[PDB]
Amino acid sequence: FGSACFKGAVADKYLSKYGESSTLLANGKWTKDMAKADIVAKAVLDWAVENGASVYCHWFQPMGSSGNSGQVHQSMFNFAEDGTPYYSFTGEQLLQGETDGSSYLSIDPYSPIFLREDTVFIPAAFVSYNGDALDEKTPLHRATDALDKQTKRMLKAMKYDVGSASVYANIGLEQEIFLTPRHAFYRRPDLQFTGRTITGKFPARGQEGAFECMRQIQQECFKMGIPLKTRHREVAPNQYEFAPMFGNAISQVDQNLMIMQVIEEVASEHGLAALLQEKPFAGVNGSGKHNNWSIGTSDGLNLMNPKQVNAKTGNPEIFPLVMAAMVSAVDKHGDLMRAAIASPGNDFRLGAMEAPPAVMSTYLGPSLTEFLNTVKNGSLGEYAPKKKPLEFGSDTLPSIEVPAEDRNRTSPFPYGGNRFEFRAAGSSQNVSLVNTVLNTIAAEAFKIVADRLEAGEKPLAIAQDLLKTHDKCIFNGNGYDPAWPDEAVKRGIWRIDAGCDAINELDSAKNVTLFEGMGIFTAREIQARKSVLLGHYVGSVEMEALTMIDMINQHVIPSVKKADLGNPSKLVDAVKTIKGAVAQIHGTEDEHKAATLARTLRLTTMVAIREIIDEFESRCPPEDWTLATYSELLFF
Amino acid sequence: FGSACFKGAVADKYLSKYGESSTLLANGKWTKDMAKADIVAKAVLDWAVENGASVYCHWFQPMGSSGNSGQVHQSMFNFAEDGTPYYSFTGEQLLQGETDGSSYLSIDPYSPIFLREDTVFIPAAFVSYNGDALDEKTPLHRATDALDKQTKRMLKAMKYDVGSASVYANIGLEQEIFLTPRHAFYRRPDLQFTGRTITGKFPARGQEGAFECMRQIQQECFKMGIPLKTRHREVAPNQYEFAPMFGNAISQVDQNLMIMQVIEEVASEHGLAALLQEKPFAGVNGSGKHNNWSIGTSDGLNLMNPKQVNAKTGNPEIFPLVMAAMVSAVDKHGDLMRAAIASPGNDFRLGAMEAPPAVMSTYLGPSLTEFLNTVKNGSLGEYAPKKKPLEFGSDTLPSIEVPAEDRNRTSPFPYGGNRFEFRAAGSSQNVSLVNTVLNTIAAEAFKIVADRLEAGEKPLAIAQDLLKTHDKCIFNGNGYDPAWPDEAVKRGIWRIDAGCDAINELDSAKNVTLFEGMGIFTAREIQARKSVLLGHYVGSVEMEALTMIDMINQHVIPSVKKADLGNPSKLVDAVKTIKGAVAQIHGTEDEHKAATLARTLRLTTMVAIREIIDEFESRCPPEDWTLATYSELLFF
Amino acid sequence: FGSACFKGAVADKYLSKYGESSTLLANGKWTKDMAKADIVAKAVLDWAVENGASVYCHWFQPMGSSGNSGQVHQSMFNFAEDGTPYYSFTGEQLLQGETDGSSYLSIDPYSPIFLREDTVFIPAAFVSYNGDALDEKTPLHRATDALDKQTKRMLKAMKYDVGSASVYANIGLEQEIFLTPRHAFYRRPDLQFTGRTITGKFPARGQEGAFECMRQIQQECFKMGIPLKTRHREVAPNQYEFAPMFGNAISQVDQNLMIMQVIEEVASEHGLAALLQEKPFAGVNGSGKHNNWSIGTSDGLNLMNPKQVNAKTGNPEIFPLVMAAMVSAVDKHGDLMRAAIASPGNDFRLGAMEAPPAVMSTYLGPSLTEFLNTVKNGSLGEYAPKKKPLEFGSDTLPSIEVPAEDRNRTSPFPYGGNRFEFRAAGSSQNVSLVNTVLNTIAAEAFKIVADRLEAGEKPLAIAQDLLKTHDKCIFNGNGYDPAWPDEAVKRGIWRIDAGCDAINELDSAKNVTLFEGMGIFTAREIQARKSVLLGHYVGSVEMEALTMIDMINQHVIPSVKKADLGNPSKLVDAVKTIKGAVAQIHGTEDEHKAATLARTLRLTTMVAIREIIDEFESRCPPEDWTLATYSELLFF
Repeated sequence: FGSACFKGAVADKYLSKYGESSTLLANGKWTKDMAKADIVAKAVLDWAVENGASVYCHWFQPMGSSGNSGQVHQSMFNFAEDGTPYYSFTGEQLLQGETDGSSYLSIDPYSPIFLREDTVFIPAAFVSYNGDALDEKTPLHRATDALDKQTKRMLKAMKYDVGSASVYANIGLEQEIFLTPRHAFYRRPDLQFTGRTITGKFPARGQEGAFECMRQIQQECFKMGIPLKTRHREVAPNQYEFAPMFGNAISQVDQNLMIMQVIEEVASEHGLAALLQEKPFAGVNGSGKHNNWSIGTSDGLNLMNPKQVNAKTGNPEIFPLVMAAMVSAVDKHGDLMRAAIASPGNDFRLGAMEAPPAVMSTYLGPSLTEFLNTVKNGSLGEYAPKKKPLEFGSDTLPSIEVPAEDRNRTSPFPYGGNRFEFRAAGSSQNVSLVNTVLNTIAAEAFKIVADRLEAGEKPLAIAQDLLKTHDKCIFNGNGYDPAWPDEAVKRGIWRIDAGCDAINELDSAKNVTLFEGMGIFTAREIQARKSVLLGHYVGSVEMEALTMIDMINQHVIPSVKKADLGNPSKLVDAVKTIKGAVAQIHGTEDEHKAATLARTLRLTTMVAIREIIDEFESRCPPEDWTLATYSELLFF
Repeated sequence: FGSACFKGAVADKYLSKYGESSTLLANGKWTKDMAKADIVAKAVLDWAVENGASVYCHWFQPMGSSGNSGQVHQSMFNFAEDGTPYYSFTGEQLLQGETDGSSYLSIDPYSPIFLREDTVFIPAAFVSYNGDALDEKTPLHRATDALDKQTKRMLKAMKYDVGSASVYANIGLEQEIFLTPRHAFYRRPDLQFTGRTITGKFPARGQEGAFECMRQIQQECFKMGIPLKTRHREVAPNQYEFAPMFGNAISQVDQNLMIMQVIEEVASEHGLAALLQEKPFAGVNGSGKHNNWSIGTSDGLNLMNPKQVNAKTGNPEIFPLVMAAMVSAVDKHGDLMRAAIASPGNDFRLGAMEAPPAVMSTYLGPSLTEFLNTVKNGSLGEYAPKKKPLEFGSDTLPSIEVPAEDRNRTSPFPYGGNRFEFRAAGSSQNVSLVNTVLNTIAAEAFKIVADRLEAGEKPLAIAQDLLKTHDKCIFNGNGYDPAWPDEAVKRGIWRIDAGCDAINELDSAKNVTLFEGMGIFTAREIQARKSVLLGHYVGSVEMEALTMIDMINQHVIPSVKKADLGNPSKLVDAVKTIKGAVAQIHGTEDEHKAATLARTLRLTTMVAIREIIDEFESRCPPEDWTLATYSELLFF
Repeated sequence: FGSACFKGAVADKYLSKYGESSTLLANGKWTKDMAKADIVAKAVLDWAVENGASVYCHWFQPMGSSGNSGQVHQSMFNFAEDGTPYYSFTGEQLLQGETDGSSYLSIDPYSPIFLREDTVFIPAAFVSYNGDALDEKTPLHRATDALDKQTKRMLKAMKYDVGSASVYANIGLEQEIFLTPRHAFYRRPDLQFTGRTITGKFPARGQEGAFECMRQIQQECFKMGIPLKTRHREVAPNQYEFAPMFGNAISQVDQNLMIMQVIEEVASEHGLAALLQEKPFAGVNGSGKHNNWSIGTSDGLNLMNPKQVNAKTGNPEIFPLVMAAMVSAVDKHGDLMRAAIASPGNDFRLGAMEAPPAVMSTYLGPSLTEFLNTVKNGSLGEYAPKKKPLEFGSDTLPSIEVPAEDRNRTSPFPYGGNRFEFRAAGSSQNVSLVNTVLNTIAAEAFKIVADRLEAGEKPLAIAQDLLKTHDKCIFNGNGYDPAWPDEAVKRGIWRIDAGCDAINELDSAKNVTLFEGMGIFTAREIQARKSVLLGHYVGSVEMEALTMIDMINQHVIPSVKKADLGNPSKLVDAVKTIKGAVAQIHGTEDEHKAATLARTLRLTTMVAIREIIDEFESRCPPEDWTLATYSELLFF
């Protein structure tokens, strides 16, 4: 409906009062202007006051804030000498904010100013006083700008003009959320403090208003201006996927963050809880958040649509080259993608059956694979996944046409026909970093191909050179095969089984040269980003450890003693071990070393402790088990 | 009413807006057409939008999905550049779906597109990318098509033309459901995870809104477009039978599946739970799902009605031959019928008092039996069950006329006067496989008789030959006699006491030659079907075993310790035994071997453990018995 | 709205009935007049009677009453000989009250007569029969009068006339409140009796209608006419900050007190509890109450705005001189400021990460620091914090302008651009004392500079002399550095780590000479004030100790015995130790000695006992821990 999103027709409704329109809001040049800034400030002031809002808060995502997004509130109504609440909202209040960098928010014109409860949320980019990007919005803006400029350069170098069209990253975010009875949520300290179950015995081994909740979500998103296309269940119990369609990544990351938020408070309203962690329950499918990422222009041109590219430009060579470019990007910076997804929860999703393993190998599909191979051999045609017939052996049943591309779900970066469905991204972790890294690697590849074009090299020769350089990362087989990681390592594809090592790869020489090359970060900027990510991971692991300490000391040991399930001295020794592990975590200074110790702890010591707790729970009566068991959380 | 079923008059209401009618929807040829496909897509879009629906999901039944039916949701309203939810639903969205075959859904035009909540459910057939039938809808379609073509061939070979009339399987599905207090359902993990009580002491040994619930069922089915004829109680406590009348098996299997579903969520709404398992409670009558199966043409001709056949065709010879053919089918493939019913729960229903034993012997009734015997002797007349008088010895009490056929309830395949009431089919198991096997065996016999007719053989001689070949399977006596199985074995009738062996009989040489002969399956197709069925059975037994482990360790052992009912070391030994049995189950590779071990475990070791649990429960106070006992589940 | 505040337009509404207006109420001269007193008495009588009020209570803040404000109720309706409730409210009832000084309230014309429930609260000043100021309102009035007269004198001595304009202290009071479930509040005796948790294990170590509640606060302040500008969450869980804008300190202290009250009852009726203590929870951010203090005239001139001062006066020298004045004040009486904030709860906030440490060092900001240094060197210009550009490296993100002043949050007395955001003030403690000390030190500095001006000394020379005398207290670096306190001590800046010693510094020779010099207190007055403050602190510590005794004897020891967490003899010894400590507290006569013993007890022995209790709680099951743990209070 747009009633709670100052964009498009709703924005124009009040911009026309001052002779303006949503066209001014779309480009974002109004922030540079002075009079337009005050005009839109007055317009949003009205929009809020008859929407039932009185406070405007600048909105931002702090570095490594997976939950999830901070804000600073300010009253937009003042009191004069008479002492009356008269509404007054100027452009300076709209654009500039206040928030400490810590060991002056500025608005994001490309994100829609939206509204919740009685407060208008104004998305903004967060930096330090020095000027360092201390958020995720500014890196994404820099990455998108570099992507746009490099794409324009490479298109112009091959005799194609986009005019004033703006290139960006069109992304859909298939956000998956677990829903749990809030009564059970309050009985699980780990979910309260970490968001994912650090322990709990799954029933039957493990080798397998609720409707009101997402209908309220849908009606909210309607009134919220959010085109939430499809919400539907998933394989895991009470796991619901919301899949808004593609849009500018700058706006879409904020859309995803605010969707996560509104889902959290709606579940709280419905007597439920929205578990956003990547793997909130061990033994079930991980709550992945696929990022359908693609290159999209303002006028709707998509670089993953060869037919659309041929129609709009007339040069068939665009689609293969850029593909190899992205292929090269993966083969150049797959670790960075593994770095992007490296989040506390996501380390429990990589390598499982639901999510692809830690091998960052792209999947172009079979037919596209031999098309690119033929291009590499010196034979460029036109990729066209012609649909083959499919009959069911029954005349009553219709004969359908299905794409020859036998689609794959085992790849971290598969090409889903018309876009890259990067499925490695995690639900809790905001995809902002993922889009930054994807945009910067695409920009690097486009810059390389554009430089080669400007040197006079034929686009063909660039295609063969890049393909023979980076065809190793292309994979089409079953990625879930246990014999795949070592084969990929032999091929040379990026594969980091460790999230700690993945993050530590961020400050590598190649990655740093990339970041200053595209202007995404400085050495200090990338070092601070890596430090923040490592600290976030180690702190999340430490809080999981402390919550486990609290559970054994508070729940598991008392339950064992009450039910007389044997000597709990093993659990006491486990508490000693975990406390010592936290001691070494806090006693080491190297951030990567601390993260490595934390990850080893999480994947080995607390895993064994969790197995011990599950063994003790299986023999524990339901009344004695104070902690809410997986049956109550999942099956309700 | 049809308000939630896009069929008949309701479908015509919106097809007339585009100049069409329900006649287009009936035949199913609209899917082949393009313009008609888009027209019906727009019509169903409108139907849903004022029905209060916004999402369309393709609907299918996976291989061996007894619960029960998967679906994929997609939004039928899109957003343009302005960003408004405008409804747009095309034919391609209507026909094609997305779902992984796994180690491209297509609509079922012969199944009515219906609607639940705010989502329109579109029944569809599920295959693999290769083309293999990975569902139950496609095999049933193939079986029905083979049945129709063979019936047309054999009718034409004896000088009878059906014109454009379509032959199919008219089936009624007497679906029986147990209703339990959902409060007690939550206290029985076996019902939560397996649907049937793996343990629990029945009171008194065993040798013997609720009305709001099925009135809501009835009003739903009215608004849902399902002609649910009769719902009524049964012998067992809270066991309700719903008996929709006969219809095309293609539609009726989906009807039964969605009836199972809607009953489940209605019982959940009413604070109850709908146990659909075959034998949810040991010691009471099993919840069977009789399949009233018959051969029916489009114009209403029924092959089990000799009088109707004589009236419509004028040749009395049709009814005996086909009957003999059907008899031959049983005598040729009774094991396959035993294979069809072979489901996890159904192994607790065969051989009991409520359901017929594991001897797949047909029952034609006495008078029809000697009629067919006389035909076999070379004397064909006209079968006519004349109704004999029945007086009660009182002039006040009316004298009635009752058929001379003393009907039988002890047979798995009795001829209920005008149809085959195959009572061996189970409630939880979808009858789709049962209809596939019945249709394919009927088609095989029909092809045999048609080939004999085309060779010039008189239909008489075929009748005597087939009757003298396959009269052994005919049985009229009491099937519940303990001396019946060995007598049937001596006769040569098919009898598989083991569901595992019944399923393993699917890939037999005769059965495989049948399946490619009628085109129902390929060798790979039938092998995959048998593999899936065996895996489903062994997995259900494995989860019953794991639930037993959790019950003993979590409920039975703590209750014994609390109430001081003696040493529970026997229960610990039982846990060790059942865990070891699961270990051998997971340690063997032969699927039939795994299924045989699982069945032996379930019928012997788990039964002994259940007897031990019942002994411990009889001496356990109700407050100490955490598990809800049969008294609470049945008598409420 | 002002409906519950007899001020401004609402007051004029009924003053016009007698030919008066809110101008009469503003100056406060009406109390001196007789007829005007009766007129306003009748006006407020009406205002109350149709607001639904029948009782008027004189309102005052007793010495050291942090909660919070006493009142005396009296009926304003009488009964004549007929016996009818006729409303009669005279000026004598309005002005004079009754309340014992103890070992004759008079109205505060500069505070708005306001209304709550069915009682009109009339703010008033509380003294003794002798005439000694036994409240905080009268000291604040004296301090403001001295500030105004000295400011007028020093402005006139440098050729600037303010006419009839009145100078005062414009303050904002960022009051922070913790919100706790009242169910948990009733389970924490320490919160009931002391307002802050004396014990309780914080989850995860510690190294990190609710919306209806503050919306009701906001609508109350509207209908009450309190311009509560911004209410918003804070870093700590359920910590809400309310930040009314600047106003006359005399009125604003009453505003803060009544806001505290109304928040308390609103939380109470919301099923919650408003913890106003400075550090209600150890391990989280302290609930500070920042006092944004500045010098403001009646006509709106602010002494902290150099541009406004230059515009209104034309003499740039005003802003630097006065600044040095306040700087001198701090360097002269920082201990007094440390004395002002010295409250029972506030001793748990100084030295932590959230609040600045015990070093009372002002922060003028870097650029202002070198501006004042250059002035001290003999070079006076015009301070102007030019805003430097700030770009995010992205053309999409706007380029903003941010002041060159890198703002600091680690200082107790930072100059927040246009005011002094004295953050050391505590939430529970009323800022009345803080404003008294700030006003009197400002008045002393202004009197000194005015005397030097009247002696003929150039304002410049006074600037250099004062700056070279008192530049040591100026600090711009990180105040949270552990190496800062000793550096400040070597510099000579005031630093009192002990609240007891801070209060004992009140009766120092310099402080006493200040207090009679500005007329704020006499020797008896200041001695009584120090005695009351020390007694308040020691009594709060004593009741915390007694509550601790009750917690161990009533909760901790029984919980340990029930859960069998080892020998509780350590807790018995702790009870003996704390009882003995209270014994020495009650056995000593020197008030400062008693306060020092109390502070030592609270910071060492009670802290160790709290650590022991937290250790026992970590191993105690939640059901055994009768006391509500931090998880329940904070996360709800």
